[PDB]
Amino acid sequence: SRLEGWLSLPVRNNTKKFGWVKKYVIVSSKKILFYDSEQDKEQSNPYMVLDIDKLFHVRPVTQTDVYRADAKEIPRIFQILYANEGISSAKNLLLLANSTEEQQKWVSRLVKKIPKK
Repeated sequence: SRLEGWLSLPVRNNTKKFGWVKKYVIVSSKKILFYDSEQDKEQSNPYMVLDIDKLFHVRPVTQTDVYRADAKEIPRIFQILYANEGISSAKNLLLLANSTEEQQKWVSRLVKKIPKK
């Protein structure tokens, strides 16, 4: 197996605000997969997929990343930058970890898998 589990992503529960939602994220060898449930995974229905090699840099977030969030959640949330169109446009992905340790593993593992570390 490899880096996999449930990470929280900013979801619009109201309309403009963005809370969290545990989605099944699984970083495959030199690849990143995103799912919403096991039923979708077994059916080969990847909600999202990113290229590890495309990643520019993976590092933890800070209080500046979110305001409504919690100072305790900040250290449990990491950000992953990846090229979407070119370079400067490269977007990022915010993922919250139920435990700080998870953020250290997810980031360290997913980043370690990156070729341009």
